[PDB]
Amino acid sequence: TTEIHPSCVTRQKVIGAGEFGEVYKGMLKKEVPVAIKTLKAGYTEKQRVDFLGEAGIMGQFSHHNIIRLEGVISKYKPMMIITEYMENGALDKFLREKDGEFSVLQLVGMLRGIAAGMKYLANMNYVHRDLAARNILVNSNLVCKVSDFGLSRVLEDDPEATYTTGKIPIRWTAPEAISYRKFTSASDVWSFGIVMWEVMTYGERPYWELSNHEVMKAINDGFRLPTPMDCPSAIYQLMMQCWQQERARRPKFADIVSILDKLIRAPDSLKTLADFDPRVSIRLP
Ligand SMILES: Cc1cccc(Cl)c1NC(=O)c1cnc(Nc2cccc(C(=O)N[C@H]3CC[C@](C)(O)CC3)c2)s1
Repeated sequence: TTEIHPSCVTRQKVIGAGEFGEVYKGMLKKEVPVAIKTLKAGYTEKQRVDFLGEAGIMGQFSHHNIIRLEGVISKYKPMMIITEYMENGALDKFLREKDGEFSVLQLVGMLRGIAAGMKYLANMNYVHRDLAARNILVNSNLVCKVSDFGLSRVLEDDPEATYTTGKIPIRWTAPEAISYRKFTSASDVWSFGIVMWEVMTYGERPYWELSNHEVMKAINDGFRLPTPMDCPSAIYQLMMQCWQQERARRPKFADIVSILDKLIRAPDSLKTLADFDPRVSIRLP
């Protein structure tokens, strides 16, 4: 990891705030825009290990679809992690604020980028455990990059992760991870299928208002999320295969990247849409 001197870093605007630090947009020393995450004085040993451990993991990766680490401030206080700045923020909020503004080809290209990042992580023997649109960041080229790395800090810090009867984001998590804490790249594939559904719906909340227990019951009884509106048949087929109960039947990320790359390269393949089941009937004479 590159150790950066505090005098090179200018915090300009709070992007996010937590109990033990904040995330800032800033500039790094031509000066370059960066994101800056701080850890405030009084942090515990576990907080320090978790905080610097995220930078340690990120520093092991070099991929277009994985957030890039610029460096850390660890010699001075407060400590800081400095990354590239993703101008459009978190993917879930981004899509909700840009409803209907993109082509199907653009949406599928977002998914291919996410899948390539996840293929890299899985091959590097890194299991994400919290893959969801809220943990994807988007830059001004519309490139989607996987973020939120670490060990126990990932699910502990996510408000969507709730204590079950483990602390897990139920609607995004594979059955074996909910049931007996088996997190693997194949449970990340389940999550990727949910991310596919998030992207094609412009950020709808998975399973809408069903409670967590209701979601688990529905999944166990064989129900799956219905097709989004205006969704290519191939894309719905792919997300359905990500949601196979039997872990070993799910595609690997290599398969997902391959299929998405072929669909993008033959873009007419995306014009065949899966049927959408309406909830409203509008009848006019
Ligand atoms: C991923 C990562 C790990 C460790 C340390 C750092 Cl510094 C980072 N980097 C980042 O968090 C970020 C990189 N680029 C970012 N861009 C960005 C820009 C604008 C908004 C957001 C964003 O998610 N902001 C808010 C969106 C507003 C809300 C919902 O009130 C809270 C979260 C993120 S955040």
